[PDB]
Amino acid sequence: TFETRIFDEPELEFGDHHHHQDPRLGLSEAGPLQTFLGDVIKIGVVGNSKTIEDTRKFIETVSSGVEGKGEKHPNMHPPFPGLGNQSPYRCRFEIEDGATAALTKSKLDKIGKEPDHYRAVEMAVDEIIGELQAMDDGGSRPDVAIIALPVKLLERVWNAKAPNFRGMLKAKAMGLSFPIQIVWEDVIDDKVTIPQKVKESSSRKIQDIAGRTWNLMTSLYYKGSGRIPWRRMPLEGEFSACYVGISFYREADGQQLFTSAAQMFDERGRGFVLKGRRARTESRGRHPYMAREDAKKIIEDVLAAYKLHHKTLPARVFILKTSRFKDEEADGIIAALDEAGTELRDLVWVQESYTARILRDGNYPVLRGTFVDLHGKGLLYTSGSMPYYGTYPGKYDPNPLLLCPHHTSESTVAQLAEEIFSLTKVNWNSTQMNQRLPIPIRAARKVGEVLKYVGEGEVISADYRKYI
Amino acid sequence: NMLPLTLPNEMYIASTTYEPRKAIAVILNGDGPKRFDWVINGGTFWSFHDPRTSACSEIVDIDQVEAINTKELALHDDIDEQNRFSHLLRQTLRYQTDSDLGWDKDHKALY
Amino acid sequence: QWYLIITPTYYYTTNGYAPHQFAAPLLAGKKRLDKSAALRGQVIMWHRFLTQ
RNA sequence: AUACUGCACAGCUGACGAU
DNA sequence: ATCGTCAGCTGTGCAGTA
Ligand SMILES: [Mg+2]
Repeated sequence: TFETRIFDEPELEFGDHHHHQDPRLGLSEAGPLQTFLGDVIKIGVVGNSKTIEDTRKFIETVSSGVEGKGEKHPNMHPPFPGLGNQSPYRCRFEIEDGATAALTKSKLDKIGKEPDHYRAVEMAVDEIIGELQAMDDGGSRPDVAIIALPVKLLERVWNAKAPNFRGMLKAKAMGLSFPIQIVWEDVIDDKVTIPQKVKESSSRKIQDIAGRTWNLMTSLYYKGSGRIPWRRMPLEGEFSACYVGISFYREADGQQLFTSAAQMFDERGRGFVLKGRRARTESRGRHPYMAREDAKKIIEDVLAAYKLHHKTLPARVFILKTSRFKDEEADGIIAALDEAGTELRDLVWVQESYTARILRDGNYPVLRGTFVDLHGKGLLYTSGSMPYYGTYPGKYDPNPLLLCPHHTSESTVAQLAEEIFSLTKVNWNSTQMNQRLPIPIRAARKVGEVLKYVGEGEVISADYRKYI
Repeated sequence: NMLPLTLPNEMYIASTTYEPRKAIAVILNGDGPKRFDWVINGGTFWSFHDPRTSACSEIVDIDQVEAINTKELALHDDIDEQNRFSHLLRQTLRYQTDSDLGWDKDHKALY
Repeated sequence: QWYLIITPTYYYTTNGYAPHQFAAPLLAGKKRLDKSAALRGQVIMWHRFLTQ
C-alpha cells in the first residue's frame, strides 16, 4: 500500500498581519496588504452613451452596498460591504467628467455591414486605440480605462460575423500609460441578453449581482492602484527562492511554436513581484519543448532580475514546466545554474492528462488537499469538497494533477506538492478558492495569449497589468 | 482504480519474415478460429504460445520455437520493446471480448 | 508488476449496433447529472467483471 | 471578454515496422 | 508515397454557479 497525506488549507496574509484563508473575509476585515496612499481612483469609460450611463448607475448603485444571495451557505455568498466608510479597500472610486469618450452611430455602422472578418476588427481596434490615445495626450488621464462594449458591436467582432478582438486590442494598447478592463454590457445591468456563438436559441449566463462586484472591484483596484491586495503567507526558516514558469503557444497562421516565461520572486519588505519578459526567442521548430540556448537565456534573465532587486543571488531556482524535460533542456538549465553558482534546484513536470483516480464511498468527492505517492510520482487533488464552503463547488468528479521530478531535484516529493498547493490561491483576477493550476503556469499562458498578436519589431513590456 | 496483473510463464518466439501487416490481415480473414493475440514487428511473431493447435501454422510454419520465460521480457528496459509488450497485452485483452464486443475504432472503449 | 487502469465512460448507439449522428451531446448531458458515488460502484463492478 | 470549475470536439509533434 | 503501435501538446466552444 502507498503512503497518503492530507494537506491543510493554506493561509494568506492581508494587511497588519491578519492571517485568514478567505480573500473576501480577509479583505473585509483588515483590508489590502498594500494600502493606497491616495483617497480616490479615477476611472475612464469608453463607449456609446447607454453604456456610460449604465456604468455610472452601476457604480453609484454598488456604492451603497449589495446584500447576499443565499442563506444556506453564508461563507460561499458573502454580501458586499458597500463602497464607503466600510469599504474593503479603504479607498474610493470616482468617475471624473471629461475623462469619458463616445462613439457615433455612423462610425459603428461603418464597422457594421462590412465584409471580411479581418478588416472590421482592424477598424474597431484602431478607432478605440486612437480614442484612448487622444484621451491620454490631454490632461484628464484616468488610472484605469473601462471599455464597455455595446450589444451591436459584439455581433461583428465576437459573435458569428477571424482573429481575436481582445488579443489585438491588448497588443495595440500595450503602448499606453494606464491598463484597460473590458466589460460586456450585461455586468452593468440585468436587463440585456447576448446570444451565443453557434446556436442563437440560448444566451450567456452571469454569476450574480453580488458575485460580479467582488471580482470586478478587486481587479479594478489592482489595475488602477498597482498595489497587490494579498499574497501567500511565508513560513519561518525557509530558504530564499525564485519561481519560474515555462509555457508554449502557437501563432495565428502557420502552426509553429514559441516559448513564454514568468519570473515570480518575493520582496524585501511586504510585497510580491510577478512579471513577464522583454523578448521572444525565435520560432525554432513546430514541436513542443525548448532548445538549450533559450533555456540559458531564460535562466540568465531570471537571475539578473533577482540580482538587480535583492543585490544578491537566490538559494532556490524552482522551475515548473508543462512538458516533459528533455535531456538538452536539463543540460542547459544545469549548466546555467552551475555557472551562476546556486546549490539548490528543483525541476518538476506538472501533468494533467493522467487517468488514475481516487474513489471513496459517499455522495461527496475527496477533500481538497489529498496526496498519494505513486512510487516516485505524486497524485495531488487541488479541487473537491471543502469544509469552509460547506459543500463541493463543482459538477463532476474533480481532476487531479500528477507531479514528477526529473531525477535531479534536491527535494523530495510531498514537499514540492506542498509548495504547489500553497502557490494556487494567489490570483488577482478572481476571489474564489477552487483554483487548480498554480500561478507560474497561468501567468505564462496569459502572457502568451497576448504575445501571439505582437508584430515583428514592436516593443513589449514586462508589466502584468497589461496581460490580465 | 489500479489493478495488478500476473503474466504467464512461457513465451514463444518465431522467425517468420515474409508476412507484413497486410498479409496477416488477409490471413486472419480466412483463419477459421479467431484468437487475435499476435503482433507483427518484422521477422518476429512475439505471441503467447499456441503455435500449432490454434489454426495459425500458416504463419507459424512450425518455426524454431525460442522458449523464453516472460520474466526477462518485462525487465527489458527499452521503450521500443515496451511499446510492443503493451501492444501484446492490449491484443490479449481483445480476447475474452467477443462475448462483450466493443472497441469500434477510436474511443478505445469496451461497450 | 504490470498495472491496469480503468476509466468508466459511456457509448451511445441508435438501436443495436449503429452510430448516432447526435452522439456528442448525450455524453455531456449524462456526465452533468452524475454524482461522485456511481463511479466507484462502476469501478468495483468492472473489477468483478474481470475477476470472475 | 467580471469570474472559476467540469465536459466535449478538432488539430499536429516525437520514437518504432514496411508499400 | 501513408498506414498500424506508444507516450504527448495546444486551440475553441458550452453549462453551472451548491
Ligand atoms: Mg481580467
